[PDB]
Amino acid sequence: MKEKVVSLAQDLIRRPSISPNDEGCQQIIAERLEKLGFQIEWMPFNDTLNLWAKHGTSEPVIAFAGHTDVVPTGDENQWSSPPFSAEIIDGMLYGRGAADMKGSLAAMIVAAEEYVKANPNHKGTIALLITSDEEATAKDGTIHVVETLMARDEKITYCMVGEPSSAKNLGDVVKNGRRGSITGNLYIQGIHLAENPIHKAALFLQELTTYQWDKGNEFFPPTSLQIANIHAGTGSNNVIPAELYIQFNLRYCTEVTDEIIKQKVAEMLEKHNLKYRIEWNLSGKPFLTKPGKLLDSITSAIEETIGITPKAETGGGTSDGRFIALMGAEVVEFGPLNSTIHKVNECVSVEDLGKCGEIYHKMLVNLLD
Amino acid sequence: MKEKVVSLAQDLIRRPSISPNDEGCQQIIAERLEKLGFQIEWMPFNDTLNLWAKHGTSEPVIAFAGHTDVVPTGDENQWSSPPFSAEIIDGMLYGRGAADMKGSLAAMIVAAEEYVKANPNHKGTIALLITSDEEATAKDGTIHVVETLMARDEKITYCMVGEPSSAKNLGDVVKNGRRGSITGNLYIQGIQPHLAENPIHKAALFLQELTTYQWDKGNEFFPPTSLQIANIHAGVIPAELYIQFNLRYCTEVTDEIIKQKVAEMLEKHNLKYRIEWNLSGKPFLTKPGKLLDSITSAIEETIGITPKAETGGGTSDGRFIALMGAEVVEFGPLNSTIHKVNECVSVEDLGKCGEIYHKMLVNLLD
Ligand SMILES: [Zn+2]
Ligand SMILES: [Zn+2]
Repeated sequence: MKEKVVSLAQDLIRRPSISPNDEGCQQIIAERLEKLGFQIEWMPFNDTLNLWAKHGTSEPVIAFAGHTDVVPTGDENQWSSPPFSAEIIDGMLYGRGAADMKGSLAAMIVAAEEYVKANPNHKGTIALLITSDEEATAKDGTIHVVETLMARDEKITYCMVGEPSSAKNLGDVVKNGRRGSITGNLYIQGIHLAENPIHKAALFLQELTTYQWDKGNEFFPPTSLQIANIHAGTGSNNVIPAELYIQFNLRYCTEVTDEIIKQKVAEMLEKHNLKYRIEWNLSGKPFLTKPGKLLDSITSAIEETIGITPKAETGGGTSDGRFIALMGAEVVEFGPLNSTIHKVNECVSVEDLGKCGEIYHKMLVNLLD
Repeated sequence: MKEKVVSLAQDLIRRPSISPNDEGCQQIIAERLEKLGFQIEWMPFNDTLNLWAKHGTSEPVIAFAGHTDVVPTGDENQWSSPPFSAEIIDGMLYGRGAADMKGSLAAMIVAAEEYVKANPNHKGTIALLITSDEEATAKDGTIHVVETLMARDEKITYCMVGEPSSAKNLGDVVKNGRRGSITGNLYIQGIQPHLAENPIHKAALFLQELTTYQWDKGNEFFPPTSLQIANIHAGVIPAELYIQFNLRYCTEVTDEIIKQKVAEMLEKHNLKYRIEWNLSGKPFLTKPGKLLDSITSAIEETIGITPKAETGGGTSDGRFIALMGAEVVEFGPLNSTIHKVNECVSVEDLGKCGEIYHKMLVNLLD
């Protein structure tokens, strides 16, 4: 599997897919999958390309998720190997996206291809969910795919996000949780003395910024809140404003839900007698994948392939996992060393990419058979 | 009086002096006053023209103040007589600024002139302070004149502001006080488990207090000091919270008390901040005495009624002129039709205003 993985990784690295421009990465991938009888669906939105490709006719649905976009290179003259050459030196594959995450994307694709080729009538559904914008504004990427699937009640049961998870040695870390994000765009209307609506708003703001959402848990720090924006008045003096806008964001853990958060904020506003409107913008749900089928399939795949037991951690780097978690899928993340991601001279071990393909493949085996 | 006043009114109304555009109004006025021996001093600033005309040298310095600027007319369609014609229909003079306040400005100028003519060696100083921007920003208008004056230690003893004060009948109301005005521009700095010491939280406590604190509950002559928030804006950056607020304050507090109390509230929450205060006016209250008598008696003499002295209602540069420490009163025509289509004023009332302002001068100086 090494050479297949490496060859696909180089192919992708050679395509300079700075977000959100895919530069034909997904076209190469769809061409190899379609050839093997995967059903291909394109889900573009604005300037972002998204691919949803699947093989199978039943549950469980196992999605491999990743992105073809890469961050900018910076000064290409400060690279020892040109960033889109995909040079291999001393078993190290150099290039922007080598680690984050074209090498592990290639490994997930090759693993999926080999499993399907070997088992044309396999149980469940093996899917790839590939976006061209994880790294930038990312409003039109995985979130678009997930809203499309949800709109038509299509399910994903399990998801492996192939973001580079490993800290010091291949296999040493699997990510098994991420925080959610929700933004409140609050508009307080209508703005004797204690009845002033700016006073009632300030009463609200004081309760909001000292309310204890949770203490967190063993796996997450406590839910945090940011007041991102306060705006009343158009800039004219001696004119009382009609509206007071407050934008706040929570990065939240599994101790609370979007519904608890919405309800607490509604209660607080009612308690302080405020009239208002609010537009809520949910940017993903937290997840925490506990011991079970999904965590065990990837843990055992790593143990049996390279003889290391991963530690399960939450957070660190970024991923689209919280978007996928919006659908109720159970999510984990695994892939190669992340120390060089987003830096000059990004690289990845070619041997590790071969082992990653074996690992992804064995996870499919463990999760279906 | 009447003809003289209504002829000058008409002249002024026919210039469409939307603020800060004087449209030659003050040139007219300066011309006339020049002829009778008034020293003319122009004090333009930016796009605003201001006139400072004095006759005489010594105290008491008595100033008639008002403005040549006028608010916009709307579609000249809806006006039964053209806005800047100044036609007299059925004893009513129609025109934008007929009531606010070219009519009474005309009256004040005529009285000043007639008094100087008749008393060329009079004691004291008769002045006129006129701006082409009272109705808009007005940081370029009367305050600039006053600033200039204070700077040279020039003073005004008494001031009559010709804003239209009468409610139902000419002469029924004189304004003898206004509240002061001060704006604070506040920037709270460093706003970005142990949640209560977060700056945003502390800033919220401060905002709670600022928006409900009771500065005073007025007194016999004023309503209470009010605070209004004008702007609140915030949103790794030099993250500050900007709060702009205004106080309209009575004699129960001063600018220094306001400043000192806001500072205490901030310091109580250990807030890092900077603040710039802009004091535009002080309150004034002219109690019974020489000034208030002179205008009270002037109205009684001319009309046979006695005005009620009131504080507030409409607007004026009075609070701005109170900064000099001048005693200030305001009197003028019926206000009901100001800032509206078909603005007009009684030509009979205009003539009477002239007599009124003229008697007030006589009363004050003799
Ligand atoms: Zn990535
Ligand atoms: Zn006026």
